[PDB]
Amino acid sequence: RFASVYAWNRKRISNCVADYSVLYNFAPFFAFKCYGVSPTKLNDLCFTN
Amino acid sequence: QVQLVQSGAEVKKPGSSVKVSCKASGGTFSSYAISWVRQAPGQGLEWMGRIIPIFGTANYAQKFQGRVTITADESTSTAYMELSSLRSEDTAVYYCASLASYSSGWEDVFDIWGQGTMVTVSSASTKGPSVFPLAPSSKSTSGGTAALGCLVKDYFEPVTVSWNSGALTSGVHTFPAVLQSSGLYSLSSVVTVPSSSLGTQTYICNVNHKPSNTKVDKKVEPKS
Amino acid sequence: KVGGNYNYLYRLFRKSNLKPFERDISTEIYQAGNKPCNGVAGFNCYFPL
Amino acid sequence: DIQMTQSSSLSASVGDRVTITCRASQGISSWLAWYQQKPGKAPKLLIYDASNLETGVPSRFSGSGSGTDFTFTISSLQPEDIATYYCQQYDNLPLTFGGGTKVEIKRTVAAPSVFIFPPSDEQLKSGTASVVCLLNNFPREAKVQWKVDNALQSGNSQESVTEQDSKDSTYSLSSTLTLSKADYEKHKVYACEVTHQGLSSPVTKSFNRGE
Repeated sequence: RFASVYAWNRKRISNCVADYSVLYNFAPFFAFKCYGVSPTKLNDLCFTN
Repeated sequence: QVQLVQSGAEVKKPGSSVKVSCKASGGTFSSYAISWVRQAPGQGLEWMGRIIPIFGTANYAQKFQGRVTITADESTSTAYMELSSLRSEDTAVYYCASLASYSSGWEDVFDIWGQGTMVTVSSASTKGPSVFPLAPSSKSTSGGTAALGCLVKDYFEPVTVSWNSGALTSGVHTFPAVLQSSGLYSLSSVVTVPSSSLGTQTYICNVNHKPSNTKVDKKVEPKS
Repeated sequence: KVGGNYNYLYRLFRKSNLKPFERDISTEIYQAGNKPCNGVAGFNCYFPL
Repeated sequence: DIQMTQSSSLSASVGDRVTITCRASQGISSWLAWYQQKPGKAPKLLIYDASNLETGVPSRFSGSGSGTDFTFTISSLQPEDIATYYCQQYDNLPLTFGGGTKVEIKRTVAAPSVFIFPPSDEQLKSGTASVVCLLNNFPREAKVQWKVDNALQSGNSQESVTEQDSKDSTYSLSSTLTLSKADYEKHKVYACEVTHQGLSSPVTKSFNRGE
């Protein structure tokens, strides 16, 4: 899904672990960039939701 | 150490798209930044755009956006330039230079420059020149000197006009590139030689046009 | 400069914390570890500057 | 938008001091450079900071000024200074360059070698005629006009001036008339009269139908 920029789909992901080292880093994902945080540190720093 | 090399000359029709590039030789593609600048006949340098291959940031001049597009890559390590809907006025030479403002507190100046890519726009195509000699009268002699002419018209664009198989160079007067209304160019060379030699010594004028790979040699003769 | 002034740069990530009054002139691409990196690459092998 | 104006052509002899400035409408924050360039060739950068020379250029070249003004200077001219120089602004992204000041090695004036030749039968049998007027080894300004049939005519010839000669700083103006064979045979005399910044009078040279 989410084939359009309008009526875009969103999710509230909370009460759960986020292993960005394996998730969001698989092979099909070609590009990956960040603002205000480097990915290698985002692997460690966490938040509320 | 860094050095740049550009593509060869190009010639195409108005309203079409022209493609040109420059190799990012020397150093590395990551430690290099390219910028394209135009220089039109009878005008100074003029900016076209800038591109940083590693950062991917690009911009254009306020009068060439859309008309001009810039791209680059690392697999070939070169900045790609494409000019669309080119006018007849777009006949000019384009330069690709190093953008120093990319790293380490340098500023937006060009320390390394390429050779240059000549892009010409006309209705004609690449064809050989038409050549013919002069024919001065004997009474044209003046002060021990006489003129000898060799003209080229309807050519399409370097034409080397040499005298005595190129063995004569003193007093060579040459035309700059002048285009006719038919979309063709012309060039003529005229030399000053001793007047007593006219008629007694043999002189010949030669022409060469590398694009079409042709030569023309003609003998000049007075008449009365 | 409007959309310019690229000559000013900073390092986002490093192999280790820089020591006091240290200075790394080199701009070698950080290694990711999970994959070989000799040229440009993705997650962790991005241009450090 | 920001722009500049170099102030356009100069002539100097080896040893003297020359100065050039490129004005602007708004104060450039000392972000100005100057290049050396032969007309229609890849430039060479000389000054990139207002008071710092690049590696490779001798101290003979220099520059001064700050803010909304600048002055490029050569402490002494040499024969290698036969080229044009471009003032460049890089205060903002929309890069612009100057028109380019050109300084020519100065060897004093000389009288021109004036000449003429009518067209050949090769040109005549094709339905057209041409007459080349000549000025050789002379500053640059000059003019050519024609008086076929003793009456004044103008606007029918192509005037082309050659770049400066490095041997004597002289120039060469080679011009050519081009008309039809009908226009050739209509008039009883075809004449070129040459005017030049230095010449005693309009130099008259003509021919007739047969010759």
